[PDB]
Amino acid sequence: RRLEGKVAIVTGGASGIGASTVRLFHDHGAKVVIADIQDDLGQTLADRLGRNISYTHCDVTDEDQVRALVDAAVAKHGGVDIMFSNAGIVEGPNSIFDVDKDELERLMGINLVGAFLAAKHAARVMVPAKKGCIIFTASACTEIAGIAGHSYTASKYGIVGLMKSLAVELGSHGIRANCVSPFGVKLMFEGIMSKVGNLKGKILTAEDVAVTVLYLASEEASYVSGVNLLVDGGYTVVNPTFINVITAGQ
Amino acid sequence: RRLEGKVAIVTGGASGIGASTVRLFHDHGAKVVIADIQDDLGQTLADRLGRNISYTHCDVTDEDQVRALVDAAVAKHGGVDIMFSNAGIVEGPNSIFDVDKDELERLMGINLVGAFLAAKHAARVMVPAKKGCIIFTASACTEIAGIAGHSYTASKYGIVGLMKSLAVELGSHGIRANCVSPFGVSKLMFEGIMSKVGNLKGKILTAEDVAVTVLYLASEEASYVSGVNLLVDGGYTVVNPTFINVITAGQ
Amino acid sequence: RRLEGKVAIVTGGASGIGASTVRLFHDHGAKVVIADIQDDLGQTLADRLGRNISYTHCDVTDEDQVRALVDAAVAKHGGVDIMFSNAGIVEGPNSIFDVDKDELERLMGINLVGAFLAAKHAARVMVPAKKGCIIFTASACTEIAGIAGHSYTASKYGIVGLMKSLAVELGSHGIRANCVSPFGVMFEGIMSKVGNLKGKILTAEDVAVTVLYLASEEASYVSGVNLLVDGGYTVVNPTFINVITAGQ
Amino acid sequence: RRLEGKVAIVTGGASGIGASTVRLFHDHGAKVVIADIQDDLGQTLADRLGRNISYTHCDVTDEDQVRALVDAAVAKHGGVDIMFSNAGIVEGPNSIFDVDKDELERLMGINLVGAFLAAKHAARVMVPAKKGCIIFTASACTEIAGIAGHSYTASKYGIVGLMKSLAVELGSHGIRANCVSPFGVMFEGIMSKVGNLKGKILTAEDVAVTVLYLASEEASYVSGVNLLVDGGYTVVNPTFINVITAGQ
Repeated sequence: RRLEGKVAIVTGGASGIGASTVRLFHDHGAKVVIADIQDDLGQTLADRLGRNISYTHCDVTDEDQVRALVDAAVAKHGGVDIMFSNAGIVEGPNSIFDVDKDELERLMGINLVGAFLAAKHAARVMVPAKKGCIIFTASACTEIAGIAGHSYTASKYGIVGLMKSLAVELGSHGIRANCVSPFGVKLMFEGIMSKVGNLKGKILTAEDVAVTVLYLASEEASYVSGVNLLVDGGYTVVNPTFINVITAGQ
Repeated sequence: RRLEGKVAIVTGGASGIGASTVRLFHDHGAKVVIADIQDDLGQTLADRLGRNISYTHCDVTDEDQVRALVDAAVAKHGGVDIMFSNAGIVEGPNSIFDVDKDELERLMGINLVGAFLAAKHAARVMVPAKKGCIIFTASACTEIAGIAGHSYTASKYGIVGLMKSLAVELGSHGIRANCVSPFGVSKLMFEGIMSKVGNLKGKILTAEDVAVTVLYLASEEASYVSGVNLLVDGGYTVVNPTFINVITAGQ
Repeated sequence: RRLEGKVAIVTGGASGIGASTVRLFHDHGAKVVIADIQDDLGQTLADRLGRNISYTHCDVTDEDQVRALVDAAVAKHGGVDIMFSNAGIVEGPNSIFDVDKDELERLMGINLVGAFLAAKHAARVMVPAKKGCIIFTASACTEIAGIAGHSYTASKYGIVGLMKSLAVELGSHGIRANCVSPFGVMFEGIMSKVGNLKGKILTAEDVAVTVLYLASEEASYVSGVNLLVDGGYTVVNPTFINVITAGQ
Repeated sequence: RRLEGKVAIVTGGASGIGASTVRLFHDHGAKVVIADIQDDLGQTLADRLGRNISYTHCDVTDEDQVRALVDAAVAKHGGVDIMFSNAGIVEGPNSIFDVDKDELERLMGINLVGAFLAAKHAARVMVPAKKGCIIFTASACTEIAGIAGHSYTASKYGIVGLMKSLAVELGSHGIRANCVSPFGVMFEGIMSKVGNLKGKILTAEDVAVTVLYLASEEASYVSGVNLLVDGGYTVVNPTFINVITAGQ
């Protein structure tokens, strides 16, 4: 139990990466507040896990709801040690011709502006306590192109920049900020990832990402801050096209 | 004249970096369309420079005006070779406590969403021509913290990411995308600050210096340069001098 | 115990970061071979920790000793799961005028060429097993200037590049490669004034914990990563903010 | 003529990127000293270009020759404004199993240690003049894996690190340091298939133009930059899109 007594907020934690982090955060002894718009999954998950895991409906585009979410966790557990800003919507690779302004602004509002508000209100409770961790979910697209849509990539770069500015401002008060950038998080999707991944014999699951958030959130990373930690099996470090052409013709 | 016959759109080009790029773009023989909301500066500048430089009012938060701006340059000059997406608003270092959602969304709309629309409509005219370059103004803050506000930094990172996705998608059609990230662009009060702050000494960054770097990336001297966020910061972003200052102070 | 059954080689592990990783690697159940030229510390440490920790003299500039080190761990424990290439020598900030070619080549040989040989011989035993982890100790200087000597910085960049090429070549066989870049591992008051993150001093024990992460199956999909342990130091140039605040 | 009156040293400038930079440097009015071990190409090129281009035999692994090269250009033209450290040897993609220690040390000595000596002796003449530019040839491999050999990649990362430390130390005296990292400088059909940016083949002449930019006063505030000339190759891993597309 690597977070006994700690208090964690997980936005976007009723499915996906957020839901496995909630389960993991729970196995290691944290108190966790689930914040999501998926009210049915969110409440069912919070009820299955026990008393230290409660659900609160929060649209992270609405600052009133975000402020209420942080205020209520501080009313209930006395403070916020971990903010995991995981809410967002995804976009596979597309064209700049596909980009619609209304949809771009809708995505920016959930992915990027939701992270500002999560950060702004966690910092508001952590700074006077002089401790805390903020973790954002970015994406491997922040390091290599060709795996995500244009709008999604821009919003995820913005999160990295916000995370690094937070790391400076909040470092003065003992507070850490970091990002985790996964890559390729049913059956039709395994075989492609087996073809696409740089590291072989290993498929990335949501549970694996949750483990990396556990590291960054814990006191095993007590001096880690400002880091966008990639979980991509090396995918981002290689362009294999050149080697494929030398090998194909020879 | 390193761009003879080329056609350039400069959004946010009536003041600052945009205005010096317009002048430079003009000295080197480009046709340039100025796109700005500063209608008085924009039109005066376009009138002083001559026939190849015309002004068009464009709010880059409004896709209709952006679409009209690109359509009209293609109506008058036959195509668009260079899009310089330079429109944006600035914000010095601040606190996450200072961030107001309405102001964050207003800044995101001008800095980031304006760049998407500039890109989307330039690409629309360049792809069938199989040539062109898109240049964005990012900022040295995309490489080092502590020189810009939180909202501004996030929007400028988004531009880098957009620029790199564009470099992939549009490379297939011959089109280049790049960013230029300046640092350092009461006039004297701010100059003595930069003399104390800059890593490279004996040299003050001006808007004219940035315009020269955009000239490079826009020209055929960078005909194979794409996907690059080119810093113009005298090295500021590569050093944290705190450790050396403390060893020297106590010794 | 997050590595029960695993076999680890730690070069340069009789002092410093290497020695705390050895102790940590041991608490979590690994078999560890210590490889160092500090024969007195190395053997004392190996004797204090128990049967699963043994010392072997290895100069990592000598490929024959490196080859013997890997061959003997494979003779003794059946394979090598973790190679922690930690051997190296340090240089504080200096001048390009200070750089002597002989000293430069001596440093390149220990820091950089020692890492090639460590990698080359670990890969030789791991590839046919289709598993393993290689971790290098780089430095926060690979991300920001002004905290290390010129020769030292170049050798530590070379290690990052070697680590990323390895991550590609060896990923095809299931093998991971990563780096850990610490910062600031009399001296406390320096780091208390210098660090970006306040109220926390970096120790060797903290780095050992980060190597534990990268070495373990909690990073089973982490590869090609130069993981900084610097409290944010590398992400900020605070000069501009200091001048605005000083004059105002 | 963008460098009228300037004085440039080009190591490794009798062939390849170095030779086209020499020609370009010459067209734009610089005085250039060619430094190479290819004595036949070097002298023929220097004789073809005129009086402002002279050749000097210099092995950049030998500090005595490097020191003589810089001392003689300062004796002959009064100072050194541009040092283009371009000497080096190449390695295509290979295996960590292919790496031989003697070969690794030979490559480190030419690529990396040659750059230290070039830098150290240019700085020695530029610092008292309070102006100058040092440019290194790195490689696109410093940004993406899979296009160069292991030894070559490590040596080219070391150059980036050396360049960034130099940018800090020498900025205090007005001196700039930068790198240029080209990519893909039978073989053109390969590059037509491999390049991200289409309808354009990278030549040595294109790189020379980028060195011209960094060397000139059009980059008078550019320092610490590893400028890639790769048509975007380093920013994309197209594998995922290729596997989706073949199915869709």
